[PDB]
Amino acid sequence: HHHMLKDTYPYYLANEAVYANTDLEVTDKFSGKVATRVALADAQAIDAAIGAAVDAVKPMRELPAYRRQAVLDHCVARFRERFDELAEALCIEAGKPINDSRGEVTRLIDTFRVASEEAVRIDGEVLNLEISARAQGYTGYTRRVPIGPCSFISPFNFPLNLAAHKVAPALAAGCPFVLKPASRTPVGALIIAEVLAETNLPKGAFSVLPAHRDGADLFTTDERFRLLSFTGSPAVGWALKEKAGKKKVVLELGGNAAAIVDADQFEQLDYVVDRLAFGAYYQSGQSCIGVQRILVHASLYDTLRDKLVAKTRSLKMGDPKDPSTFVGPMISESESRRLSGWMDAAVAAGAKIIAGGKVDGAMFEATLLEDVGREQDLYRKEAFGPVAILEKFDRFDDALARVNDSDFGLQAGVFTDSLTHAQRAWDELEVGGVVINDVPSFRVDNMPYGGVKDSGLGREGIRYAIEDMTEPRLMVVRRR
Amino acid sequence: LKDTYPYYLANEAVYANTDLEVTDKFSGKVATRVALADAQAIDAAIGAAVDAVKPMRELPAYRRQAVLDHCVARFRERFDELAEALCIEAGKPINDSRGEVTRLIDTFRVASEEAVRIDGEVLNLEISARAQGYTGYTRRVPIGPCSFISPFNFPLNLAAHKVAPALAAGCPFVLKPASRTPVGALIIAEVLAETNLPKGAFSVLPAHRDGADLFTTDERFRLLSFTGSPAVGWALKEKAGKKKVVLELGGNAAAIVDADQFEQLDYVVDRLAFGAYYQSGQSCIGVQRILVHASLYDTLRDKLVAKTRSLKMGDPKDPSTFVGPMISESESRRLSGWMDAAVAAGAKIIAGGKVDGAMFEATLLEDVGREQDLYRKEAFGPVAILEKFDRFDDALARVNDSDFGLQAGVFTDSLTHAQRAWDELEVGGVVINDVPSFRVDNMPYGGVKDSGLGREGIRYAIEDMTEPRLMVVRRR
Amino acid sequence: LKDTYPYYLANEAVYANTDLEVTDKFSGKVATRVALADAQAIDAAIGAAVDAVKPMRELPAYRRQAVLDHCVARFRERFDELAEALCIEAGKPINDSRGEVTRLIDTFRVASEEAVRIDGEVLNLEISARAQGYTGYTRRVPIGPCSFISPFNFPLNLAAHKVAPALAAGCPFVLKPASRTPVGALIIAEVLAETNLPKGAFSVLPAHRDGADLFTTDERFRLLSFTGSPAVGWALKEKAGKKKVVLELGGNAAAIVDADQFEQLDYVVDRLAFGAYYQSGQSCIGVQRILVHASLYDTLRDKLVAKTRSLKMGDPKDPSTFVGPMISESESRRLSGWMDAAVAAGAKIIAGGKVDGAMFEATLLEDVGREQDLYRKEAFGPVAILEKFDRFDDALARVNDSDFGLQAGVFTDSLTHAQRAWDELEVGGVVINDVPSFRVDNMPYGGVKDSGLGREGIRYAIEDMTEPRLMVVRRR
Amino acid sequence: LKDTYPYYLANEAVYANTDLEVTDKFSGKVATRVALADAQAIDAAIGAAVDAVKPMRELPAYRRQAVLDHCVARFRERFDELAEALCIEAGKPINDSRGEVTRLIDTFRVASEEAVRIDGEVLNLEISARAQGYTGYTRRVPIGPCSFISPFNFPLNLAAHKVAPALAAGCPFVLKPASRTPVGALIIAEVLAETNLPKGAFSVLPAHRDGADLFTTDERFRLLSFTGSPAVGWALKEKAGKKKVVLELGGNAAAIVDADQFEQLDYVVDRLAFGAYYQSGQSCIGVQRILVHASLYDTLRDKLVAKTRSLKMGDPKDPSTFVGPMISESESRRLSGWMDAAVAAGAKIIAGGKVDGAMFEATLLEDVGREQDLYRKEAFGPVAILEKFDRFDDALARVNDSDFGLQAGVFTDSLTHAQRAWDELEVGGVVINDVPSFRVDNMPYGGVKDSGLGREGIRYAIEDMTEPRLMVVRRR
Ligand SMILES: NC(=O)C1=CN([C@@H]2O[C@H](COP(=O)(O)OP(=O)(O)OC[C@H]3O[C@@H](n4cnc5c(N)ncnc54)[C@H](OP(=O)(O)O)[C@@H]3O)[C@@H](O)[C@H]2O)C=CC1
Ligand SMILES: NC(=O)C1=CN([C@@H]2O[C@H](COP(=O)(O)OP(=O)(O)OC[C@H]3O[C@@H](n4cnc5c(N)ncnc54)[C@H](OP(=O)(O)O)[C@@H]3O)[C@@H](O)[C@H]2O)C=CC1
Ligand SMILES: [Mg+2]
Repeated sequence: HHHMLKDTYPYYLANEAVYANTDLEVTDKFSGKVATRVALADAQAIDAAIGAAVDAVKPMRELPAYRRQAVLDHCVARFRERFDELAEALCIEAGKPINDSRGEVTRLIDTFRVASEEAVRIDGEVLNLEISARAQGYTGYTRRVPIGPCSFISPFNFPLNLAAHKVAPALAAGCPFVLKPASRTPVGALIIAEVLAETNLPKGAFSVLPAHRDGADLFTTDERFRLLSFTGSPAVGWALKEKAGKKKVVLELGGNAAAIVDADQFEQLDYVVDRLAFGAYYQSGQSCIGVQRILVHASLYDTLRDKLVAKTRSLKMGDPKDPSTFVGPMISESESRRLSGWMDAAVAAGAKIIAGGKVDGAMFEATLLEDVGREQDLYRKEAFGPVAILEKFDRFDDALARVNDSDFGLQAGVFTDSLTHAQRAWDELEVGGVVINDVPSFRVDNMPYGGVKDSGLGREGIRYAIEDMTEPRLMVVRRR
Repeated sequence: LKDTYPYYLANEAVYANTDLEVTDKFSGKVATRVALADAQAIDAAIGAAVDAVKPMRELPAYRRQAVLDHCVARFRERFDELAEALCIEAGKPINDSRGEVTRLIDTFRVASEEAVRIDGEVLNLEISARAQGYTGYTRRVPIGPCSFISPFNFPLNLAAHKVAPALAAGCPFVLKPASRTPVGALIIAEVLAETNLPKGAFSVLPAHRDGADLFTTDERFRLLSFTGSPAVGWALKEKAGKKKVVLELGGNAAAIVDADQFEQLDYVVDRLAFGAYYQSGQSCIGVQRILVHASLYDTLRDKLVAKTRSLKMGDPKDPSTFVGPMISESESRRLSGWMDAAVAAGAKIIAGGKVDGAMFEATLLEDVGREQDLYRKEAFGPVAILEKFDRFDDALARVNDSDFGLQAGVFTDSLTHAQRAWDELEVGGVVINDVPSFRVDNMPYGGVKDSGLGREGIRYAIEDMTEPRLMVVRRR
Repeated sequence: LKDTYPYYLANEAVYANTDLEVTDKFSGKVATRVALADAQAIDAAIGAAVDAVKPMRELPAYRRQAVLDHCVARFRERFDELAEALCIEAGKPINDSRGEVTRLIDTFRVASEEAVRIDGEVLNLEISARAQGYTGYTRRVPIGPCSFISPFNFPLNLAAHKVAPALAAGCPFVLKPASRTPVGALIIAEVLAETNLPKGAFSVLPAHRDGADLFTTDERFRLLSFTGSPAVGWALKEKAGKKKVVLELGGNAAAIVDADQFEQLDYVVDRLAFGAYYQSGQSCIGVQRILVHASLYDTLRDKLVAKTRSLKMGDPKDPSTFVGPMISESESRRLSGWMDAAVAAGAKIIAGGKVDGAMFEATLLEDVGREQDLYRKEAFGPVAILEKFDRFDDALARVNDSDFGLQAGVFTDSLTHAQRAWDELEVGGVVINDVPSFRVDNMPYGGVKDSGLGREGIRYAIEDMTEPRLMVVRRR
Repeated sequence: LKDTYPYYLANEAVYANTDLEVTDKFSGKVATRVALADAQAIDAAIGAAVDAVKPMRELPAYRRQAVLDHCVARFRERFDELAEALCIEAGKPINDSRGEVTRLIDTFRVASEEAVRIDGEVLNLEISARAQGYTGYTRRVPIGPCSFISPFNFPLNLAAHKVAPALAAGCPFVLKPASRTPVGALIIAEVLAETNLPKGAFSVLPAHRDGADLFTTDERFRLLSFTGSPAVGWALKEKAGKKKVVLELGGNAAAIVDADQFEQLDYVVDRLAFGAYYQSGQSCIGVQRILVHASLYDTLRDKLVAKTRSLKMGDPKDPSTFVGPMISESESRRLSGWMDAAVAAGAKIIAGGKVDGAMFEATLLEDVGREQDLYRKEAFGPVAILEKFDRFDDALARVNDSDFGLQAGVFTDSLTHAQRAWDELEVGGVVINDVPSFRVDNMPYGGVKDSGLGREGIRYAIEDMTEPRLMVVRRR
């Protein structure tokens, strides 16, 4: 350990640091103390950033692929150099257990490395257009042109890697961008910005501007932005789509992800239980694909329940700086009170707490319930905390229907060795991604990732983000 | 035309009323009457589309293909009927109407081919030790019920660019054609009704814009795909709610004639006259602005004035007619007013200029200021403007001097200039050695800036009408 | 059958002689006589193919498609003629002959679709400062004249897998069908002669192997694509010279029945009988070896013995015949000799076993030693061997215990076992939940080890029948 | 250079002997001595490769990438050592030796990128009712042990174009470098020996052609990939047996200068001189023939004569040297004999023309008859021929007037002419606005006609070093 968190941070306006004020206090989410103060961007700074992004469109578009790759490679190298600094910043400002903070910094590097690879292979097509006599002598050629200035909004819980899934493809694609990180967790994004400020990018290629939601209207409504890409809560995301105007909108939202445990899993129950506990309680359940609902075949239910109760009770809660901590604080006392209120309501309606259940401020222990009615808020809304619900099924198709019994559809997991059941799940689960033999909580950063129903609109993963951040431009050549 | 047409509700002909009168756009007389859908019928169609989602999703690729092949065969069989219906209800010259029916067949044939090759990917996910043992598999799943809205000017082929990919992708859909030209869509519906598609796979429902709110707002639709005016399309995007939105809109397309074109001027002029005046300029990629290098401007002008004056205006049923009626006297009046204002501000009519009701002759102007409505707004009529340039980059800048960006054309033999145009023209498509008005129905097609959001062409519409669904398999 | 057939030399029928007698493979009587091409005719065909290279290359994609579509339509109209000819000259049961004609049509249909989507790539080449300003563009150019050799058992469809992609790719070709079954190829040629292909686009020339050296050695062919026995194919590769060589050969295909299959044994047994005995085992992916988990062996054995005994042997013109004659008495003698040797070494015939001329009953043995010719060589007749395993990995190793590697089948519901089989089976294709005998005509298809070199299936044949041609453009 | 180098047998350095002397190609003195592999060592290497097939196949993609990344990092650290070794053993001017080390790194970097994206396809197989319920999944499986042979002139980068894709694809390989230039390959081997690759993943074995039969004939190799002279490559294809063969050979590359190039002549002349005389013309895409439009022939000739005469010849250790020694006096004598014959038949030397041992001046000739050896065979030395044309199609015909077809270059700004050249030049690659001598290491690269069979460039080499393995899954 060597402490590198600064007492103050600037924001980044058109690639350069501005120590405009110290008005945004960032707390340590475990101690509650102010850990650092960062510059808060007002609407004039946001407007200036957008104008600079417009001016950077042509210089960014003209940057050759290998230069964009070199920028991304510089980031990769510097993130590796500053690995412990990034991990500690994440631990402090998100209250994220240090082991898992280190894991997210590894993902940040992974995401930029995928972007570095994809930056030099944004290919096009030579299209046969001679499909009829009228088109004799015509040929098509395609390319992907950067869409223009992009507006990026990211959430508190994976602040490094979810910013990376917008920033890194934008650089690969050649788009200027303005990123607004979560005000509770801005420091990681500002370290990313400091690293980018070391590169030769054209001025206006990027701004990173902390701003509260109530001062952030221009990120959605300014017509100079050609894309809004938002990662955050469904309630916010769908509201911003309505206000976005002409720009393209990409939404990465939330859900109440389910895992199914099939009848053939007896011999690997310890593996299953370990992955269920990871998915339900990693980062205290503050994951957009955290396991919230667990559907277990009746033949295995009692044995799995005993094992999962024991595993859940074994998880260490406490200071996220402690490398033995698995369950750190929830992001605020108000979020803990929201979830504990839903838990109380489920219990009042007949549910039973079978592991955990103690809440002390933002310290919510890993908690497991059964007999939760499907009508309950704890069942149907996004828990976003260290609570999971255990339920029983007989017929695989009933398990699938109950996974789908939701407003949401981000990912689902199925522990099965049956080809028939895996195929049926792929056919029938209305989700962005179906995970076989692991929890829905799995993501690798090159894969297409996103939700359907109320959980999203579009996909991230570097290739898919590049597609959204570019416009195809066809050239038709006529030969006579 | 038949005396009356039904609408199609969940694959079924319903003779609900005869309330929508469709006029012959040349004679002005009522040519047919068709059933007008009310909100109850639209709601029932949407509910039926929801119930058809699973049966459509389960329809095998080769059966979706067979449905598309049946349409192709019947459109060939009914070619003259379709072309004459187009001629009547759109006032479209019969030669151009036949051209559109040929394209209707082309569009469905591309869809037939694409229906059986909606492939996915086996993705390497082992990019780090954490992901050892994981593999990805992808497929495209139908997005769900689709809402389709189409315009008056290509009533068969632009409906086809939504209907045919929806069938290939496995989506139920509800199509609202233009009230001025609904018969083509209703003949497409009649042919689809012959097939064994599951009930609720399709509805085709005439409705006026003021009775069509549910096509935009109903949350059971997962996609709205709109083809029509920019003013309407951007307004509907604001009201669509959660659904995906695809927009195919309009523009003021330009053609550049480079300094190396002197020996090809007769070809260039023929294509300019085609692009500016085909279907009386009622094309979303009609040539509206012509930028010509100063070195050959005067020769091109003489030839283009002569060509424009040679174009025959009159009854669209006459095969010799090139310029038929505009869609209404009010649209002709709108364009004539813009022309008058440009002349009042200093422009000069150098060919044509006579307007009589909806009969607007092929017209060419010079000295149109770039601030004029005739320059900047979508003319959608048989008027083109001619202007001069010296430097190629100035021509490119002036093409881009617009709210719009659908397609642009560049007549050049210079690799350097073609490459520069591809780099710099902010449009969906750049056409080299033909006008921007060229489209072949498999190509990616659409606009940027105020001209659109997304692409049509069968492959690209299938992408919008499906959701990727990843399956990650972990081996331990 | 007509009394005589011509051969086709540079698109035209030539009734050169009646020197090749084609027998009815069930009655033994001469059914027709066809013209036999000598080396002078083969040489002339090659020269004509060279002269047709440029006109074939300049044929637009939609014209190549139209040629293929004409074949599809005419094969449909001549369906019964084609099936009856195949039934007579191959002794193929009429139901399976009709099934092959359907495949012939489907193979040409896939080629028709692919003919208009032979796309290329726009490649980013700016991977370093040295390559700043360079871009790559690719296309596929026809490779040139192609030499095609096809076998007796699927004479229509295996010719189609060379002819149809050649037409889609723009290659002139010269096809030598099997002398035992040349008529189907000559009907295909007659249909092609109705199209307006440039003269020299195709020749179809019956010739015996000992008069066929030019098909391998002539340097004017740029590709030899051979479907036939491994002994011949590997020997032709050695003699081919500079040309590209594609080989589609044979094997001793295996099916594994996993421990989880008890509830679907009737399905498994039905597919095993189909794969082992369809066309009397005269299939390059016929089931020859059946490995069954010990826990299910006795139940499957009883069901498979009963199923095998139920198969009707006899006249292939009878639609109830499943087991028709083998292609000749000499081939029946070959297989009967291997069967006798296996029994002498301890094997047991548990169903069938009677041989009378070319009429070889559907036959099942157990206790066949892995050293036996019946185990290790290509049976190509209505014999299958049944063996037992305990460990899934042992089953996989025993599938691989072979010179060959075309396809293998695994009946399993285990993801773990399906994945392991995909990892470990050294074959071109692994079929899960069906026999190795399955093929659909768009899929990549071929062998590794001694079973082949390269892949057919339309897309993959087009790749072999074309050369990529890169255009690098430098901007500075 | 070190005093001695070992060879690498199954990943390990073996100082077996010092029997292969490597000379400094400028001084002629022995610069180092390396271990020469005999048949026993080659056979041991092949057996070890066979044993490494399964461990190499099971290496996860990210581990193969890490191996490649280790190579990139160490090549950067050892950049000067690699460049000096190449300068000495090939006589390659130090500036250009440094350039080839940069290419070595670039080639491994492309391979590192491609190693983690060897994706497959999820194929729709439901193209007919018979195939209802079937789906296809593909993967690329390493082909097995690969035999690699590389030439003297780009010994680092051409070894890299085999070694790096083999590692990305998961194939064990045995590489035989050119005996005249083995040190660079042995440094690559030393770096690979630092990685944790399974034993038998690689061997690098110097051996003379007369002791190298097993590299072509041993049946345990599944692929021979040969880069070298056409006379050798086509001969090895005849002897290869069943294995797949890939050939990267030579040619007599041409550059066309079109009529529109007057304002660019200094750029054109600089690139022509570079392409003709880089590494003293010892390049498989060196410019040998220069076709110039009559309208600017005299001006180009004057400029190219002056540029050619300005090139500095001498010690390749001097950074100012561009024309170093040819690889041997025997090769110099070969080319000077062809030059003498051309002059005796009427050609004129207009620049250079003098030869002193292996020091052959940059030399330009006119009036070389198309029949001459200097015109038609591969010069592989610092000689270029200048000729005149009036019609672009005639220039294209004359480029094609050759046994060869690797790459051609065309300096033109005409879209029409660039398209015609892409249509008509029978070469692997057409370069627009640069010489045929351009290559970037990700692009598809290779020859047609006598110049090659197949393509290198990382993606394309991976395709040849893998077999597709289809998994068909049936759902009922
Ligand atoms: N990008 C493309 O592919 C093309 C685009 N176009 C564009 O189409 C326009 C010309 O067509 P036009 O028919 O006049 O266009 P409109 O925008 O006037 O109408 C198009 C369609 O939208 C419907 N519509 C209009 N307002 C609403 C509303 N509030 N809610 C629901 N539906 C509504 C119309 O209904 P109704 O008329 O029945 O009331 C009609 O079906 C031009 O701008 C042209 O560029 C044309 C061809 C090609
Ligand atoms: N991979 C695949 O797609 C398939 C492969 N096969 C394989 O085909 C074989 C059965 O067919 P079959 O006809 O008996 O095979 P053969 O190898 O006996 O004959 C195949 C073709 O090759 C010709 N031929 C044989 N020797 C030569 C030669 N020296 N030069 C030129 N041509 C020659 C034959 O001519 P002719 O007979 O006229 O003398 C015939 O046209 C089996 O091994 C089977 O596995 C079958 C079907 C599918
Ligand atoms: Mg600290």
